[PDB]
Amino acid sequence: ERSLQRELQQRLLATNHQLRHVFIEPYLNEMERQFSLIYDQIKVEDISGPRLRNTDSYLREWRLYKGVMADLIYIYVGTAERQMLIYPEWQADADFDPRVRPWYQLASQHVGKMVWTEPYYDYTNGTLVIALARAITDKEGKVRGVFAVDAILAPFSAQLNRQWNSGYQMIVNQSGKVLAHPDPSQLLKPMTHPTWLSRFSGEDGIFLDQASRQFVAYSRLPDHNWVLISVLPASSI
Amino acid sequence: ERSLQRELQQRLLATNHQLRHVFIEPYLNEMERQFSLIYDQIKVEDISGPRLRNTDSYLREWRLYKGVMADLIYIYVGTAERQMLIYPEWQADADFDPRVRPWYQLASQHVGKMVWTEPYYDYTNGTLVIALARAITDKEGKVRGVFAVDAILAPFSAQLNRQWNSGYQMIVNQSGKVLAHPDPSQLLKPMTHPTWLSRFSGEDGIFLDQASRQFVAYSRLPDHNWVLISVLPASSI
Ligand code: PRO
Ligand code: PRO
Repeated sequence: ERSLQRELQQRLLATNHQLRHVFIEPYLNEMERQFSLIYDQIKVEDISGPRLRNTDSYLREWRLYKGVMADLIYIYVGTAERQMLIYPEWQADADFDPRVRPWYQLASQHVGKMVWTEPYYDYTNGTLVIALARAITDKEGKVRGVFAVDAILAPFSAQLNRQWNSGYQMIVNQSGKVLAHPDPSQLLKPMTHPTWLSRFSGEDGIFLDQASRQFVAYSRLPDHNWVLISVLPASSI
Repeated sequence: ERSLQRELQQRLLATNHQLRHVFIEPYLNEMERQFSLIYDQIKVEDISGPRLRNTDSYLREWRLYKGVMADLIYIYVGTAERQMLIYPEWQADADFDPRVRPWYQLASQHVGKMVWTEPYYDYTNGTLVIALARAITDKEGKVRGVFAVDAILAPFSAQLNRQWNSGYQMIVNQSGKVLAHPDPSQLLKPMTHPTWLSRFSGEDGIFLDQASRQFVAYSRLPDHNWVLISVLPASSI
């Protein structure tokens, strides 16, 4: 009868918790651990000076890291000396100032930790991206530079949604922008049902969107201000 | 001249360290963290008794986990009451005793920690596999059961070797059996050049196999008794 929608919501919610707990959180945690391992290989002295030293070394490293972190688009460091080192090849103007860019700014105002930006447009070719960034420092809080990676979580998104026919799984940020989704063309754009943000009450839950006839389970991520959404259209086997 | 082989070995060694440090160790660490998250969801009471309770729940969980841990073949628990719960579907004899199997035995003699077996043959269909296992306990060291996963690291192996044309990357265990390799048919079998085990001096190094004209870099893994081998045939661009 209608108890079908009972077991169905509790299952959709259980799958959302399990996916969050054993896939999403371990995936992000490793990516951020790998980020910190790359970051710790960076010596301030190589980048607090007018010219960059030992760059051939970091670009050799970064090419290798990108080769196994499939969500990454660029790995780079901008410096307070307006230097910019980047793999792969990226060109910018001479009016380009790294220090004014959102990854540089967010990282500077949270020294000692990494931080994820809102989606923003690449300075040169305009592409939507998201950055994870951390400030490089030297002494009494002198920010000599900022290390960051541009990412588009399409590989992550595909693995999240691999086993999911019928439903789909998405992740949204604090403002409803799509961090992960089965369709690459929706990434980093606003979510399709913005009213859902006001239904994400508490750390998790389930509800039914009578407007789009979709069951919606949601779980909040602990260390990031994001929400995992499991969606099951009332079109169901 | 011959200084080509100089920069070449130091580069092959540098790539081996970087791959070990930023890919292999974070990959294994997440897999073992995900293992422990699955393991901690297991309540002794469900499995220290003649019959298993709430099995529909664990098989619902395990199907989901397998769906995102691509190296896994089976997820299971055997009990000291000779019960066996397993996803996906696995049949055995009535002469099957989990307690005598290598994952059960290794896990029982290292309670409180996880452990990787040597490669061994599936009881029923004979297939070569490797297991990660941990004992489930209750009080003064009563081993009520053992939780374990069968794995074949082909997905891991493909990601390790994705970016590598020219050379290849492999991982061997304490006894030279192949844990990871570009060719799936070599997995879990003895390495092709067993003499290399005696050249893996110390925590890392490089040497040249004059017999197979291959440069060989090696790095030992910290928390596992294994070796990462980067091989570059003297056939080179
Ligand atoms: O647009 C930016 O600010 C960053 C810099 C490197 C690539 N994208
Ligand atoms: O052969 C064994 O012992 C294990 C048990 C489950 C599947 N393979």
